[PDB]
Amino acid sequence: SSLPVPYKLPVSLSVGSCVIIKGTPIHSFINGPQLQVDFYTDMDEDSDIAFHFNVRFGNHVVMNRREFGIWMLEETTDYVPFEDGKQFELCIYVHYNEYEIKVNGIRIYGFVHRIPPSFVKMVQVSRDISLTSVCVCN
Amino acid sequence: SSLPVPYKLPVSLSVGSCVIIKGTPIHSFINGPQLQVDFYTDMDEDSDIAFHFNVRFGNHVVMNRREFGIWMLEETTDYVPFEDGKQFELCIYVHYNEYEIKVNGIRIYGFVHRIPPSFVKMVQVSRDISLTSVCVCN
Ligand SMILES: OC[C@H]1O[C@@H](O[C@H]2[C@H](O)[C@@H](O)[C@H](O)O[C@@H]2CO)[C@H](O)[C@@H](O)[C@H]1O
Ligand SMILES: OC[C@H]1O[C@@H](O[C@H]2[C@H](O)[C@@H](O)[C@H](O)O[C@@H]2CO)[C@H](O)[C@@H](O)[C@H]1O
Repeated sequence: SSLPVPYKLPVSLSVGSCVIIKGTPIHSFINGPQLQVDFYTDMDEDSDIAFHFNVRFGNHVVMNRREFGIWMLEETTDYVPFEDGKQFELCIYVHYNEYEIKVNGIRIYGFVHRIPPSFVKMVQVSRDISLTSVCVCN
Repeated sequence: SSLPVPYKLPVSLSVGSCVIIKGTPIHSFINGPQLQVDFYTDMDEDSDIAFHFNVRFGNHVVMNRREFGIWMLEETTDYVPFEDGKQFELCIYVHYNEYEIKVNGIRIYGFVHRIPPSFVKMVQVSRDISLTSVCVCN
């Protein structure tokens, strides 16, 4: 891996920001690897989470937020167009109303803001991947 | 312009970070356009500057830092491989000892750190350009 995992990146996000994560699962899909991305409101990992994204590769995605320390109503999709063994590109685009999530150029979900994305101060990329690059673009 | 100018971007920089700025001068070179990039230590524009970069297109580049509110010893180079009228790509790579400055893929300078780049909290892109994108990569 080019970057350490878990990777904690201090960020400032605004409408129009894009978070681009490139990496490779470290296990084949029959071994149940996961990839997790958390949009934290502080560097402290017990702070609130505006957007939590966990992919069980070959299975499904779970998304949520944590508000006042409490996990809210979980959202899911079974659309996980990742390829076994290959590098992926995960793009999270900050729109005025939602985070748009794209996997290898394919839009899979739009997670609507329940707090403004300007409250996000750290992005954590974790679990069973090797990281090639993380970019934040405007 | 896709982004407002002056563009003030809150950033966190570490060794291995790359700041990629894409834009176009808004005047032809005979009209003396400039492009300026400041690596500020705070959002306040009177805070100290770890790295100041000002290109007089078709002319030369001036670089400096501002410490305790005082401009230090100015550095210059006449290597300014920008093209009149065209989009440029300006890459600033944070190495352990220096910022490496590339213009359209060409390394033109290495400005050595006099404070650690982790002290940079805002990047300001200013003067006579239209901005297409600013990316911070690791
Ligand atoms: O919702 C994401 C969030 O939930 C926790 O796991 C849930 C689990 O998804 C649910 O099926 C079960 O009923 O309650 C669990 C709460 O412990 C995770 O622990 C957390 O990491 C998040 O992934
Ligand atoms: O060194 C960059 C810094 O200097 C100021 O301009 C200098 C100028 O470059 C120098 O030739 C003259 O002798 O002193 C000036 C100080 O006022 C700029 O004002 C500042 O914006 C920076 O560009």
